[PDB]
Amino acid sequence: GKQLTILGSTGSIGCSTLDVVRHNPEHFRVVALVAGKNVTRMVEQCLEFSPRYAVMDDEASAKLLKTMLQQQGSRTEVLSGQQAACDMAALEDVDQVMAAIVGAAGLLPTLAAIRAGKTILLANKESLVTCGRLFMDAVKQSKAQLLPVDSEHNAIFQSLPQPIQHNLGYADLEQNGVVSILLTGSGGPFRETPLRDLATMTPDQACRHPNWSMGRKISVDSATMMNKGLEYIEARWLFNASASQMEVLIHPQSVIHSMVRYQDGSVLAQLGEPDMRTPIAHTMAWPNRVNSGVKPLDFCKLSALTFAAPDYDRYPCLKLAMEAFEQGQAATTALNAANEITVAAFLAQQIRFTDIAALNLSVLEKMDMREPQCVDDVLSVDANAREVARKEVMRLAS
Amino acid sequence: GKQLTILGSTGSIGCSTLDVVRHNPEHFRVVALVAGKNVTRMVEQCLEFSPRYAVMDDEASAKLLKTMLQQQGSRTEVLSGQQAACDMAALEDVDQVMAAIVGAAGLLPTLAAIRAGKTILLANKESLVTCGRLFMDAVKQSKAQLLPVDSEHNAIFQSLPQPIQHNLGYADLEQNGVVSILLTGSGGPFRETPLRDLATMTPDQACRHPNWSMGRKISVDSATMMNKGLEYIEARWLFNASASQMEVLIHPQSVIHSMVRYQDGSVLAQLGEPDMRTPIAHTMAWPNRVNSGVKPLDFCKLSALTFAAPDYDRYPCLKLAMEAFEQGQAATTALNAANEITVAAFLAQQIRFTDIAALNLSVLEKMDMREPQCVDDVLSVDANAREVARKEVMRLAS
Ligand SMILES: O=P(O)(O)C(Nc1nccc2ccccc12)P(=O)(O)O
Ligand SMILES: O=P(O)(O)C(Nc1nccc2ccccc12)P(=O)(O)O
Repeated sequence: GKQLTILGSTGSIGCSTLDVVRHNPEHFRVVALVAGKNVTRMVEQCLEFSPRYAVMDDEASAKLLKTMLQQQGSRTEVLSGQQAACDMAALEDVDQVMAAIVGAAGLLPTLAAIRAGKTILLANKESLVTCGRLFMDAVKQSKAQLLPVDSEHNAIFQSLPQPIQHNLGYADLEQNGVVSILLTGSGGPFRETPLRDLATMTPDQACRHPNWSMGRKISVDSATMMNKGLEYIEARWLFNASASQMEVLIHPQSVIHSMVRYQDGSVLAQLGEPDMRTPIAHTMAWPNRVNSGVKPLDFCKLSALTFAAPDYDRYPCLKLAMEAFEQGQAATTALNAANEITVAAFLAQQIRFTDIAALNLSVLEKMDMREPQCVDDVLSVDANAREVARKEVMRLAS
Repeated sequence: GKQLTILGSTGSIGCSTLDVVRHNPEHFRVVALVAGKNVTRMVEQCLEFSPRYAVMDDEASAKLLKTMLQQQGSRTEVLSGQQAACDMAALEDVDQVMAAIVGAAGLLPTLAAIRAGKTILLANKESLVTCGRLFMDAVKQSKAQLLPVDSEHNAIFQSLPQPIQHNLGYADLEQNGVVSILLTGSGGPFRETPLRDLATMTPDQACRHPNWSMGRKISVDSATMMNKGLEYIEARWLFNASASQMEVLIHPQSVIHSMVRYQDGSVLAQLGEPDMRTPIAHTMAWPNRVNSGVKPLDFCKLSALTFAAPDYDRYPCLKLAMEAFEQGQAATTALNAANEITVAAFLAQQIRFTDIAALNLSVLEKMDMREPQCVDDVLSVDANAREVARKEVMRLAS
């Protein structure tokens, strides 16, 4: 049985992760759960998985949770605050750490797990976007095994040779017969929309994800392909890949999750249903496999699979992300920050769908900052990009 | 780097193999080339790769080769006969033996390489189709390493976890998280043809292989799907798969070469150009990669990829193969034998296209002998199934 702490257990990934342990109680044991303010869900989780510790990121939620657990008879030790989260992510006992706390708050805890040499199930994919360097450096200096939970990166992981799977992040791609990494995306809902109409697209239209359903912010990112841009940035750090070793390909059906091209012409791909339990279960069980609860993909009920090259005039955000990577970590975290503001602004109906890319570009032009040397520096860049982003939204909205 | 013997060097696979060698001088050294009667090519190959030995089918063909090699200044030593052919596959200083001699011949030579514990580049279907059990028991005894060269089997191997690859046939699919092997095939030229018309199809119509060109006998095998049936038989032996661990899908475009599904929902696949140098280069460099000279496939220049389940009314040969497996090596050897006679008879316009499956089934029901104990036994079953089959064809010509 492997012991693990789930960073961000009340969220979607967290629940999908707990579902997987539910399918394999003999294989996994939850030692600790860490969450934010969703006390009700945290209570059910503690009552069902009996963790040694339950941590909230707030004293008000911790006491509120502590009262309910005691009322229910649970003796799970309650804690509060980011420091506690970091302690859970470094417990001598635990083997794996499901890093699913999104945003800045996930940085330090995830870093703690890495330093503690734990096996990290990286769901907090945005932490490579901002601390790619720091994180990969720390990963190598501790030999902590990184296992990407993101569907695209996981697909690539599974399609990569074993020597790279181990030593992930500092292994030599070319030396292992790998030509390039093929990152796939659906192209969003506006794949075939006339460029002329992109400026008038509405939040509800942009939120109609082509295949499966998901959050509004991440849906918009899928429509601008910024998600693919952020994933591009992450992949470069994660698989130690150069610009010429990366390819982006639109694949509307999203049956293939991503691929890897090899020296001899071979292309290895991972395919499957749109259910996060699959990549999650893959990482939790690696190098082996376990039942995930996901139905077997039925090839006889699929839409014909197609592919196409990404048109940059249609996806300026995708080009913007690629260009930013070559500029530095300051640029990528700034791009991420800005996109956070502009998308929320678009959803709030303050700016046009097309204003997302332009404003995003605009913020990077104004930044002009030095590459961070630590997390605290990253937070600094992030914060400055958000205010600049907010000024432009207000400047454009007024 | 690697010393190798090439069984059937003058054929298609053999040449593709030398091209990979020509592409990687520093990695492979040709120790021995074995062929039939094509002295012309054996000369150029011997001149270009300076093997130590070369053997031809008969003394005449060899006598002539020896003269030209001497006259051309070549130092290679000439031999002839099956025993010399087998001796080359067992040379102490040989690492890999590309087993590309097809049919009843090449059986003993590939068994020779297995018995010598070498790494076998299996590009000979006859082996597993007629001696599946004898051979897998043999490779298990000598610890020989089988690397499948055939496109479908190679794709499956590439999509299988490392523990299975290093222990082919001997490994356990379920313990390693594999739920099943997905064998793909184009479905042939008659994939869409009305069932009633199959009886009138001509050799020429049967020989229009859907995606790329190939032999007439093989094109026909693709039209009847006997092609996939034989591969189905091999796959079960090669990867130790049960009936329920096998799936046969029709994939018209042949971009996906085959796949394997895992317990967590993941499906790994191998894609590429229809060039044999890819799978050959793969087995030669395994566990690493080498240049094959094959153009990387362009995902933007493909036709929509589709799938469909094979209808046994349309492809009775497929089902026949599946049934023969349950009956043992005598049944599979008999099916293979009968099929060579009926296909050839079809090509000669002696029987109808639909007479192929009909007569294959029929000779199978007339066959007695069951479960051979050695190669000579299968050879005997082969010889008898051919005679029964020839009479079938001759009786039908009345
Ligand atoms: O895991 P990712 O990469 O964040 C996500 N990709 C996803 N790919 C396949 C299936 C999914 C099912 C549910 C949620 C996300 C999914 P996206 O690229 O943001 O759409
Ligand atoms: O290697 P296999 O698997 O025997 C063969 N598949 C093949 N796939 C791609 C290209 C080929 C070029 C020449 C001959 C056979 C080829 P088939 O399935 O018998 O058609």
